[PDB]
Amino acid sequence: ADKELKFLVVDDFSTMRRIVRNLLKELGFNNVEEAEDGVDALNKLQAGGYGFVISDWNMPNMDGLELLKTIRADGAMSALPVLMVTAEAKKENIIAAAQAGASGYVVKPFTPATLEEKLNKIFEKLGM
Amino acid sequence: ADKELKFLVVDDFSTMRRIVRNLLKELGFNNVEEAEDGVDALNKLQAGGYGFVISDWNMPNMDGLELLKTIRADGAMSALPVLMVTAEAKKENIIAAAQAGASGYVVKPFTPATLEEKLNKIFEKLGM
Ligand code: BEF
Ligand code: BEF
Ligand code: BEF
Ligand code: BEF
Ligand SMILES: [Mn+2]
Ligand SMILES: [Mn+2]
Ligand SMILES: [Mn+2]
Ligand SMILES: [Mn+2]
Ligand SMILES: [Mn+2]
Ligand SMILES: [Mn+2]
Repeated sequence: ADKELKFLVVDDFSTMRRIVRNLLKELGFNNVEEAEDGVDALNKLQAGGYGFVISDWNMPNMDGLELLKTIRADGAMSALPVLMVTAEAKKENIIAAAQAGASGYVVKPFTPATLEEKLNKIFEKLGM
Repeated sequence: ADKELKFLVVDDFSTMRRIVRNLLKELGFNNVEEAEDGVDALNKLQAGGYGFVISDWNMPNMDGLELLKTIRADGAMSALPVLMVTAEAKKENIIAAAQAGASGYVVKPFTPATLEEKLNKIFEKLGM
């Protein structure tokens, strides 16, 4: 994918955002911003420019499933890639996320290799 | 749901197809056919008339994940309900099926109540 692709990294814990930002850097993507919840994330997205969202699920103010659904229903950003990265691993919840339009799903804790594979699967599926 | 709804039950072992067939009858669905692999299944699905697929994962010729992907990518049956019923219980398998478009996912062994619950969950989601 284009290395200038602008990522939004969403999680309510700095440590988790830090992990994903560093990994993205390793993969050659330095155009990365952070958000600490779904509202913060929507505020940044509507400022424009973003080409990929990586999001946690359990967060205050607006959780990640709501964020995903909000993105998917919004005609301005309905096709924005959204990769869920979350400790949530219950079968019904994994299905709920896919059905809400998740581009991919990663369970914490995850390895660098897993994140890289998940991103590339999405890049390819979407021809990026 | 409509008791005439036609089901296709896909598994490479007769015993499991037999379990599902009998459960569906108990629930009032007698319009039920069987297939022994993904290819057998697609042959029947393309004969037309099916309203619901219940499918195993591990099968020769074409496995259930390939079967699901094929169904979902096909213009003529892309929204066909597909309930996975499989011994594959790893989260990475569940994710792969969910992301591929599974309507639901039940892990073997399963009780009659679980199958009924998950079928009804799919009926409600699709307004059937
Ligand atoms: F972490 Be961001 F700046 F809200
Ligand atoms: F808080 Be997340 F869902 F891991
Ligand atoms: F088992 Be089926 F009839 F192919
Ligand atoms: F063989 Be199946 F996936 F249970
Ligand atoms: Mn913190
Ligand atoms: Mn969280
Ligand atoms: Mn479930
Ligand atoms: Mn047999
Ligand atoms: Mn038909
Ligand atoms: Mn099998």
